[PDB]
Amino acid sequence: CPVNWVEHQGSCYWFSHSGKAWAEAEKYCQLENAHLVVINSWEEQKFIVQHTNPFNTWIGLTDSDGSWKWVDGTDYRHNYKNWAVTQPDNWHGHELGGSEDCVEVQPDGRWNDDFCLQVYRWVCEKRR
Amino acid sequence: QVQLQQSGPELVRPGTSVKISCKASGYTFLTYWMNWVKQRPGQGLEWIGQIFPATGSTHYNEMFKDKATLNEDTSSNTAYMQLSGLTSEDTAVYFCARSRYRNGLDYWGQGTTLTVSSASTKGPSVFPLAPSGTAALGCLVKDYFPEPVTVSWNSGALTSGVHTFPAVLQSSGLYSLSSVVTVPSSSLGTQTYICNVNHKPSNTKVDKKVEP
Amino acid sequence: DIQMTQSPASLSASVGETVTITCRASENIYSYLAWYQQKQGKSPQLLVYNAKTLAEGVPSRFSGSGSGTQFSLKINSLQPEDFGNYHCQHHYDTPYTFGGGTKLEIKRTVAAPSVFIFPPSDEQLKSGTASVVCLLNNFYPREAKVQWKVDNALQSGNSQESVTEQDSKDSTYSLSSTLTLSKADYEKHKVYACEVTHQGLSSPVTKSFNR
Ligand SMILES: [Ca+2]
Ligand SMILES: [Ca+2]
Ligand SMILES: [Ca+2]
Ligand SMILES: [Cl-]
Repeated sequence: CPVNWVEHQGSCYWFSHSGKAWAEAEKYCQLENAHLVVINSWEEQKFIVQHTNPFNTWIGLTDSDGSWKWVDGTDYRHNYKNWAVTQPDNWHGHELGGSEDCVEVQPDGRWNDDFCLQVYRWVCEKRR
Repeated sequence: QVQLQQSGPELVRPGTSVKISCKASGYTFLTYWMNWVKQRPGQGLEWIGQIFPATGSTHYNEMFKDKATLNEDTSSNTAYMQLSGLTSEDTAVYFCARSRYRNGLDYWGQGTTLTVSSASTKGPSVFPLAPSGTAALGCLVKDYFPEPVTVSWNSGALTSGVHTFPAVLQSSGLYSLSSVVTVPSSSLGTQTYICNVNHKPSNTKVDKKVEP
Repeated sequence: DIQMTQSPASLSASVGETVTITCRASENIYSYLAWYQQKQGKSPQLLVYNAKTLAEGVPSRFSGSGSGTQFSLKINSLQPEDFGNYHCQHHYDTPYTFGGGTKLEIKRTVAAPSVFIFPPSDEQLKSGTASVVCLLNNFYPREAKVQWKVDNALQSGNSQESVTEQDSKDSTYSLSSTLTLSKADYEKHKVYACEVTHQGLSSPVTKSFNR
């Protein structure tokens, strides 16, 4: 992996220590030829939260365009999910977005849809 | 080359708190876990916890949740462990060690000795172990604090057959040890045997002649 | 929470021999097992991780194997730098845990101790304490037992012992046992004996004195 990335199971990961809005975080990863982390499995989920706890951390999952999509094209419906109970609930807001449309990993690792303008830590992921 | 440099030894009283540092060099400090391990005298290893400096994420052995607090100074590549409410059960060597997720501790610091004791500095009493083919004689080096004492025989001229025992911690909190040497018993009438005992923390220097 | 159990606690071997030490996890840890070497007074060094992967620069004579709950570290044709302590550790989900360690000790011929007893010095007596010292010199193997008798009454809790590391020249051990009394109780009795049991003897050895 490149300098200051973490190699794990054929992927390289970069963990921020500061926050961006979801789309700014995804744009940052794309400029690193990466994407916001796409969590493909329980094993990857455990790896991610070991490193991100206890901050809400953006991952590459969003329903901004009308349904749940992973930023790298991974099929959402059929694949690994780790939603917290009663999530996603699409909570309606105003100041940080009209509705919760971007996914964060909670301290317990479970996923929550949140407002896309929340300034959270993020993780980039690309293949080694 | 990967190097983990720990702060120096500590000797403190119970109920105090101590901060041990581990300065990392030769790799990207941010992308590895820094682990802390405890090893009590003569015992196996115990894992205290670990921190991931890039995020500050920490994971502890629950046995140490009240005892140890880990943090990191990103600007100086330094990991810290605070140990609080100290008691004599915290007396141990503490190591920092680098790891990747679900991987071994691949590089270790040199260790930091921590001694927790309410004992005060005290020089040893040196008593002869008097001899009476092979004769044994020695010196009992009793009730000193802290470690270490040094013992030599005939000012370092006599090394063969010398055994200086590891100190034992007595119930008083003071240490005791003995140093013995075996010599031909035909040398006892003629040759003088002196144990030289130096306890630099108390500026104690004893040259005890050990006579039959 | 995973318990790691290592065996044997101690293993005596010679340079050029092959030895195997084992580690058992209380639950499945797949291949997430590391082995460390630790020399006296030094920090541990990783030998093996992921149960069988040699760490950088570790000699090929070291071989890790196993998965699940049963693991082994084998050292083919031991070298003199291989003596020391070996530790296993799972590196599965945190918290990591370690085995209790295995001491790889230098084998040599059986040697029964020479035993010596030392009365308290006059100097020490003048301070109100009396230490009686029993010395077991240059013996092998390490296991030894000292029993203190004071006028034939076997003692308990008033003695402490210390054992050297293996001698750098002849690989033996020596042991010091100290019986500590006040001056009062010390001359409340007359015969002071330490009785020594070591497997290289053909019966217990007693050195004694009185006054
Ligand atoms: Ca992934
Ligand atoms: Ca939504
Ligand atoms: Ca939500
Ligand atoms: Cl507004």
